[PDB]
This record gives sequence, C-alpha cells and structure tokens, in this order.
Amino acid sequence: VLSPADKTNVKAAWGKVGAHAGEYGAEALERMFLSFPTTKTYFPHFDLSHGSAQVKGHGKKVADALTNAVAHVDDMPNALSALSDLHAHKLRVDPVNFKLLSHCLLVTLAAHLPAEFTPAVHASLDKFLASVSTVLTSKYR
Amino acid sequence: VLSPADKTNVKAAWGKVGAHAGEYGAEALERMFLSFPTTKTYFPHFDLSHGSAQVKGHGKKVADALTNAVAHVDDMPNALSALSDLHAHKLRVDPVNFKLLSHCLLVTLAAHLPAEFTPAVHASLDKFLASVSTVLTSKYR
Amino acid sequence: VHLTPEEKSAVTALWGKVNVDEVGGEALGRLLVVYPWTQRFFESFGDLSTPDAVMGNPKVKAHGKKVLGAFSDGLAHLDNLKGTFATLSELHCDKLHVDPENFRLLGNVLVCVLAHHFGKEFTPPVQAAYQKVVAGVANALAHKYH
Amino acid sequence: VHLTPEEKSAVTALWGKVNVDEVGGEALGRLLVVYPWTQRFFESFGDLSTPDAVMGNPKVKAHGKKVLGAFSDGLAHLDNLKGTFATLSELHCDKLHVDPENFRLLGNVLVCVLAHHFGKEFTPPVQAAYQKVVAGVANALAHKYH
Ligand code: HEM
Ligand code: HEM
Ligand code: HEM
Ligand code: HEM
Ligand SMILES: [Xe]
Ligand SMILES: [Xe]
Ligand SMILES: [Xe]
Ligand SMILES: [Xe]
Ligand SMILES: [Xe]
Ligand SMILES: [Xe]
Ligand SMILES: [Xe]
Ligand SMILES: [Xe]
Ligand SMILES: [Xe]
Ligand SMILES: [Xe]
Repeated sequence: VLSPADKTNVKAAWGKVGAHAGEYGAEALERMFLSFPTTKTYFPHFDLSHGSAQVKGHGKKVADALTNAVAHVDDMPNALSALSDLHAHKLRVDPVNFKLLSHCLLVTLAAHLPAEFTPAVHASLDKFLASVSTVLTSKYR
Repeated sequence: VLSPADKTNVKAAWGKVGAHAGEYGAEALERMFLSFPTTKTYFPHFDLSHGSAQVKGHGKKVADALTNAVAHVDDMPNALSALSDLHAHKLRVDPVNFKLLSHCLLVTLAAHLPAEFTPAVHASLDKFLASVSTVLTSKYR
Repeated sequence: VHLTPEEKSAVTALWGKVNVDEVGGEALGRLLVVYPWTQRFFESFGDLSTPDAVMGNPKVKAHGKKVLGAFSDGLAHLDNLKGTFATLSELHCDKLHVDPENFRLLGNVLVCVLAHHFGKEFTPPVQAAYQKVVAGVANALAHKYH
Repeated sequence: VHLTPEEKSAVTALWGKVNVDEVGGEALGRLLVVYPWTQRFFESFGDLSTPDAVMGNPKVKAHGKKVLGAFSDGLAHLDNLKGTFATLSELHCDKLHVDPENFRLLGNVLVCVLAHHFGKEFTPPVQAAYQKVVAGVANALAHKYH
C-alpha cells in the first residue's frame, strides 16, 4: 500500500517536476530502450532515434498519466481505468517491462531532483511506480 | 482479480487434493530447492535432503495456509495477515521467490491431478497463487 | 557446462517418451490460456476466445508442433544452445518482435505440461534438469536481441 | 551484455570521479531504506528504526565501504568478472546465505545513486553501460551458488 507519507512525498517531488513532465517521460523511455533493448520489441513501428517526435509525444502521454495518478493517488484504479483496459486488452505488454520502465523513471527523477531525491522520497517514488504498474496490469487476466 | 470461475476452479482442485495437501506442500518445497537452488538461502538451519522431516513439517504448514486461503478466498488479506506480518517483518524472503514456489506448487498439482489440471484450472490456480503471493508480500514496505 | 551427467540422461530419457507434435500443441495452447496477453503474437490464428477454442485451434496446434520441433532439435546440442538458436534468436528479435520474456513463460508452461502428462515419473530431480534446459533455451533465443 | 570499448571508457571515466566510501555508504543505506527486507542480514548493526537512522548508522556505512570497495576493484576485471568474484560468490552462498536477488537490488540502488550524484552527466548511454556492469557483477556473485 502507499502510506499517507508516501502520498505526501510523491505529490511534493512530482509537483517539482512540473512543466518538465514531458521531457522527463521521453528521457525515461530513451533510458529504457538503451538499457533494456528487449523493451524495443513493443515499439517496432516507432522512430526511436534520439529526440524523435514519437518518443517525445509518448513521453508526454506517459508523464500526463503519471500526473493524473499522483492527483488521484487515493483512487488510482478508477483514474487509470481506460489505461488499464488498453494495456490489458490491446497493447498486452508483458508485466515484466513495467519494472524496467519504473526503474528508468526513477533514475530520470534522481538525475533531475538533486534536492528532493532523499532516501525516503526514493522509497516512496519506487512504491508509487510499483503501485501504478500493478493498476496498469490488473486486468491482464 | 479472481473471478467466480477462478474461485470455483481453485476449490474444485484443492478439494481433490484433500488430505494429501501436506504431502504436496513438502513435494513443492523439494521441487523448489532442487530447481532453484538460491531459495535454499532461506533455510540454512534445515536438513533439505529428500524425505526430511523439517521439509515435511514446513510443507504441511504451507499447505494448511493455502487451505485457509482457499476457505477465505473473498477475505484473503485478513486470513493471511499474521503470515504477511511474519514474512514482511521477520523472515524477509525476497518477493521474487514467491513466484518460484508458486510455480513448483503448480507443477506438484499438475503431477497429481491428471483429470483436474485442465488449461482453465491451470490458469485459475496460477492466478490464485499470484494473489496469495501478493497478499504475503503486501506489508514488505 | 550446466547440466550434470545424471541431468542430461534424465532429459534424454524423458524426451524419448514425448510426442513432440502433441506436447507442442498442448504447451502453446496453455501459454495462450494461462497468460492470454501472449495472444498478441497470434492475431491471424483464428478463434482464441475460450480455453476450448484455443486448445482445439488447428493453427495453434500446427505452430505448437513447429516450436517444440525446434526445441526438440536443440536438445541434441545442450552444450551449444547459443549457437544452435542464434538464427531463430535474430528472427524473433528483428522480424517477429517477440519479447524474450515469452520464452520464459513458455518454459513454465512446458514444465507444467510435462508434469501433467507424466505425473510421478516427472520427479523433482527430472524437473530440476528440465528447468536448466528451459532457462538455457530461453537464454539462447534471447541472446541476439539488440 | 558485452561492453563496447566506448562503454568501458565511459564506465572508467565516471568511476574515477566517485568517492567510493561515500557512494558505498549511501548505496547500502538506500538498499536498507527502499527495500527494507534486506535489513534481515544486519540485525547486529544497531539502530535502523528510521531512514535517517539507517543512513547515519556507522556499521551500515562501514559495510557499504567494504562492499563498494570490492565492487570498485572488480571494475579492473570487466573481462573476467566470474573469476574475480568466484570466492566471494562461494562465501555469500555457503556462509552468508545471501539471496542473489539482493545483488540485483543493490545494482538498482547503485544506478539511482550515480544518477543522483552525477545528474545530467549520467546520460542514457552511460546508464546503459552501468546497467551492463551491475548485471555482470550480480551474475558473477551468483555464479557459484548451488
Ligand atoms: C508507468 C507505466 C506506464 C504508463 C503510465 C503508460 C502509459 C501509457 C499511455 C498514456 C499511453 C497512450 C495511450 C493513449 O494513446 O491513449 C500508452 C501507450 C503505449 N504503451 Fe504504456 N505505459 C506504461 C508502461 C508501458 C511499458 C512498460 C511498455 C513497454 C515496454 C509500454 C508500451 C506502450 C506502447 C507500445 C503504447 C502505444 C504507443 C503508440 O503506438 O502510440 N507501456 N502507455
Ligand atoms: C505460497 C507461498 C507461501 C506460503 C503459503 C508460506 C507459508 C508459510 C507458513 C504457514 C509458515 C509457518 C509459519 C508458522 O506457523 O510458524 C512459513 C514459514 C517460513 N517460510 Fe513461508 N510461505 C510461502 C512462501 C515462502 C517462500 C517463497 C520462501 C523462501 C523461498 C519461504 C520461506 C519460509 C521460511 C524460511 C519460514 C520459516 C521456516 C522455519 O524456520 O520453520 N516462504 N511460511
Ligand atoms: C522454445 C521456444 C521457441 C522456439 C524454438 C521457436 C521457434 C520458432 C520457429 C521454428 C518458427 C517458424 C515456424 C515455421 O517454420 O513456420 C517460429 C515462429 C514464430 N514464433 Fe517462435 N519459437 C519459440 C517460442 C515462441 C513464443 C513463446 C512466442 C510468442 C508467445 C513465439 C512467437 C512466434 C511467432 C509470432 C512466429 C511467427 C508465426 C507466424 O507465422 O505467424 N515463439 N518460432
Ligand atoms: C556489489 C556487490 C557486493 C560485493 C562486491 C560484496 C562484497 C563483500 C565483501 C568483500 C565482504 C567481506 C567478506 C570477508 O569477510 O572476507 C562481504 C561480506 C558480507 N556481505 Fe557482501 N557484497 C555485495 C553485496 C551484498 C548484499 C547486497 C548483501 C545483503 C543485502 C550482502 C551481505 C553481506 C554480509 C551480511 C556480509 C558479512 C559482513 C560481516 O560479517 O560484517 N552483500 N561482502
Ligand atoms: Xe516522468
Ligand atoms: Xe515511442
Ligand atoms: Xe511519479
Ligand atoms: Xe491452491
Ligand atoms: Xe501443492
Ligand atoms: Xe522447508
Ligand atoms: Xe510449444
Ligand atoms: Xe523454452
Ligand atoms: Xe557510453
Ligand atoms: Xe551489483
């Protein structure tokens, strides 16, 4: 579960992201593609080159979904309902990849939040991304 | 997560197991120790040889916990609460290991249920064990 | 390498009894039932709407036979799994875009099928041998991914 | 999984800026905070009651120094990680009973620390390089388990 303190920590750190959410989503995706090349199997239809509009666009969508989740942290299943349907019924991304994307989001956050990425905040962020991943895979079977 | 059909399938299969639950529990632990030698790191105080009374005693406990789960399938977090505490707080088994034991429980059931272990029942049992695993790791952080 | 003498002998002895066509169809069908998101690779295979439909699907059965046939061939080359599957590895990466995690899921299911089909003869030691195999084959098939 | 020559150079260049004692102590403290079940090995270390208590604990710090010191020395042997870590692998399995998953968790935490410490210098390709290294070390340390 996300504790009330987790929720405080996430809201604080994500507020800080603010207007960079899109740039940070794209950087996380690139970190994923480069560090974990098997994740590219889900994007064979994409221009994955550095700075591509497709990566930047997908980065923003991912960022905005995360913002939505932070905003409705107390009821992420309802808030992410359409997105959970989409991953479960259409995209069908193997659940293992969520941990890889989550790790890459966390690394992006650490690289951009020197002031805010304390051990406690690190833990909360990790839990939060795990929770989001659970919600997004909840309807797979 | 678990559908009416999943619950029905789980109860039917575990019903057929019956009084052999303990035996199958011990067999599943044995399968785990041999197949995934890293899981033995949790049992340095055990004689893990085939037929070990320690493995049989632990197999019965694991089996009985699963029986309790099955009997409280709509209220599993509370049924398993003391076990969640124990794994989260004291034993501190890395979460990755629950999928290994779940697989070996699945294999044991398969080796013993020629009629019951249909594709559908296999799918429900896998879900059921994943749910138990989730509950048992739910208090880890 | 990774398998012991007792393990290689256990693998070969059990595989003597395996109808590779049947077991292949059963394993592939079960993959698609137990982890239904794996159906994403089989859009053109027809009716996959229920477990009975998946298992009875001739395209599933046909492809299952092909998959396990290649697996079976690899068992003759246990010390060279990477070399043996390199060509199929590149295919799965470059043309089929198959997440290698699927190979691990297929291993799980194959082990469950063998347990279900052979019962008691699928002993904890025989299973441990098969687990080394399926890990080996999945690693070999994933090896040329980039 | 191999490192390219440019990847090796990038890893060496970054590591030359690392304060190993400091990064060690912080990586280990973060492991124990973010994945608190890893505390199971450290009941003799005293106060781990809070995130600040774990980070400030001199026994945690000392152990981080020890672990990252060995890691650091291992970076001179990227071509022979299994050989270089074999005896440590035996010890962690036979005497310490450390589940090798703990190595992968520590690798994750290490990557987060390097990213926090170095900011934008810890670029996507530099991370990719480090992700090969931490994978390699974890594999090397798990290699003699039985
Ligand atoms: C934190 C976890 C994730 C979040 C919040 C997320 C969110 C999203 C969103 C908002 C979209 C666009 C949906 C729309 O257009 O309405 C999407 C699509 C997609 N995602 Fe996920 N996702 C996550 C994990 C993953 C992972 C791990 C992968 C594969 C490694 C993946 C692969 C895809 C693909 C292939 C699409 C379709 C892209 C396109 O064709 O435009 N996702 N995701
Ligand atoms: C299906 C999942 C599991 C269930 C239902 C389960 C259940 C149990 C139960 C009922 C006990 C006995 C508690 C008591 O009454 O004293 C126990 C203890 C224990 N379990 Fe778990 N467990 C599971 C997963 C695991 C895994 C994956 C591991 C490690 C590979 C593990 C390691 C242990 C250990 C080391 C003990 C203490 C054994 C002793 O010292 O007697 N468990 N578990
Ligand atoms: C034991 C592991 C595997 C082996 C040895 C293997 C081998 C093969 C072979 C030999 C073919 C071509 C068959 C032909 O001659 O027509 C093939 C095709 C294919 N495989 Fe794999 N395979 C394995 C696992 C998997 C898994 C787990 C999946 C997806 C869940 C997958 C997805 C596919 C797809 C989509 C094709 C193309 C099928 C089509 O024609 O539409 N494979 N594989
Ligand atoms: C980069 C990966 C790691 C390296 C290079 C490493 C290396 C070392 C070394 C050099 C020692 C001292 C051995 C001796 O006394 O000769 C040691 C001991 C030890 N390590 Fe590891 N280690 C790693 C990861 C871990 C992790 C992740 C854990 C647990 C979460 C762990 C738990 C222990 C414990 C409990 C000891 C005994 C220390 C004592 O008795 O004070 N290690 N390790
Ligand atoms: Xe983000
Ligand atoms: Xe993308
Ligand atoms: Xe976030
Ligand atoms: Xe069960
Ligand atoms: Xe079982
Ligand atoms: Xe046991
Ligand atoms: Xe198959
Ligand atoms: Xe496999
Ligand atoms: Xe690099
Ligand atoms: Xe590591």
